[PDB]
Amino acid sequence: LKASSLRALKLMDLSTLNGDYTDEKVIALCHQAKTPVGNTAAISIYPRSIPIARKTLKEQGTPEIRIATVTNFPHGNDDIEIALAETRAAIAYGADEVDVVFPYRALMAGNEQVGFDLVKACKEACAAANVLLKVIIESGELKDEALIRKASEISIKAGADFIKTSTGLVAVNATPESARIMMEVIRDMGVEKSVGFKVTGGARTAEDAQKYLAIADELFGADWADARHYRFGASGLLASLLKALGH
Repeated sequence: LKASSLRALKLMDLSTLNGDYTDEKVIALCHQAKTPVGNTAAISIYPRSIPIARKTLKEQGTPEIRIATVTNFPHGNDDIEIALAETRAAIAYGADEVDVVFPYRALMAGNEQVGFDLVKACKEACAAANVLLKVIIESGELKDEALIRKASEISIKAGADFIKTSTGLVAVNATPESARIMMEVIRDMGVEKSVGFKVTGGARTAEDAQKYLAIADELFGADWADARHYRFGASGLLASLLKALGH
């Protein structure tokens, strides 16, 4: 459990504990991402915090901690022009990665096309700027397995570089079942090289983190879940991992 905890830590998109948004808490988050045993994969912050976070990470000598942010968030509304404007602003602020919320309510009402179009539009903006696009399908609101598969397939076909379970701001975030469903879609469509998976929530403990990673190890190589293909979107999980590692 020390190997999986160190592994999970190096795959963490770290965010602040109680959704704090101040400059100091963002600065502190940057310090928190440089752990005693290694750096998290990224930090997750709102777009306006990107310039100060980028300054902070460089000054601590950790340019490899990626800066991830969110757009169309957390609502997942179905207005493409708004999602696209927010994504272009996230890019312009300096994001390394943009997590866009899929219009899951529209999909639930039978409008698959707007989710395809919105993801495609944001992917094209991100790809031209060498920015990775994660797509939050909000599996905890879709609830139905076939809807989770559907949102995953649409996002992948539209160009998602990652599919991400959840915003973290609804009642149900990631579960082991939705994680398996989403990773099964990646396998069944044959896109394991181009599409990663991100669990947001769900994992509270080091033991949780181990179990989530084992699903990826079962479906793909034990080598598949590197930073390009696997992330934990978490906050309190970092403390549990560090304690498992003796810190």
